[PDB]
Amino acid sequence: SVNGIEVAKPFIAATVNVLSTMAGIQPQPGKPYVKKNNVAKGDVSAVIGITGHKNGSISVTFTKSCAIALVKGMLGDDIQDILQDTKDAVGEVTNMISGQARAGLAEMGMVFQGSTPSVIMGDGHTISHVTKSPIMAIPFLTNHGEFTVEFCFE
Amino acid sequence: SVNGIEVAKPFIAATVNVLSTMAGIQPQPGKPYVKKNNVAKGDVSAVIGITGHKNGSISVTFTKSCAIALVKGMLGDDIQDILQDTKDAVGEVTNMISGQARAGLAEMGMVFQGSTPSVIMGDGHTISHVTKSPIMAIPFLTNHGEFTVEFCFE
Repeated sequence: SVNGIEVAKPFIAATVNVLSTMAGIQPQPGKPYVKKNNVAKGDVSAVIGITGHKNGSISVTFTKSCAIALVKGMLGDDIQDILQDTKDAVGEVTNMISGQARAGLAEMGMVFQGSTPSVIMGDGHTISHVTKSPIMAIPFLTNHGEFTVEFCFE
Repeated sequence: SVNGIEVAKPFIAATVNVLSTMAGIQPQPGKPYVKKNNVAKGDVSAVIGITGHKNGSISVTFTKSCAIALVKGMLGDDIQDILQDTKDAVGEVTNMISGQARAGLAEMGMVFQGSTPSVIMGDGHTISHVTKSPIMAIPFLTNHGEFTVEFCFE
């Protein structure tokens, strides 16, 4: 269910595949939507820049409880460096969501290259993509909290 | 002066040109350096993903006082929406630093495409590029505070 937003499909598929395979977490998407100057607010995020004929961004923003559970699912309970691990894990998950979503977008006729991820930490920080276009956001729920996937291009 | 880091040159030139022309601010670079898992900490940042044969990131992270003065220099004292203005201004400055630096890097034989910027807000947030390569950082000073420019590719 994509609320009329066809580009949400590759993101939902990518997000579910990556979290299920890498972390054993089956995330539940909420309603996709588009909004000018949409802002995501959370505790740990990652941002990837995408380029091509059209240019933009992909980001994933997690609540702290959601990210902690993600990292535990990915690495196990044998984790000593929670800080660097949370960074590397969120970065890796975002990188694979970008990879699989862009594979799907390319099948839909939109070819994008992707950068490496930048991880943002800080409780209650905001991510604001600066673009002329509306920004797509899809909230997801897990048993341990929420995260939001965003995508835009111009 | 680049502390043996040749890629710092296009960033210093870009940073000084953009701040001088757009804001009337002449920023003073400190010592460029490279470090694995370097982290930038600040109050307002922007991140751009870069792509090509090599892939990575460009970011600029400002202290709050530095960003406020930047926005005043760019827009004047007739500014009512300081929040959206700070976002658009930091995004624009970062986009032009990316543009001019990449023009310089391409002259040095490294061709990168750049994404649109993502603005991060939150006092004391951190930016952690996730890459196998060391990350270049260059601190800059202005009369109203500090900001750090980062660049990496793999």
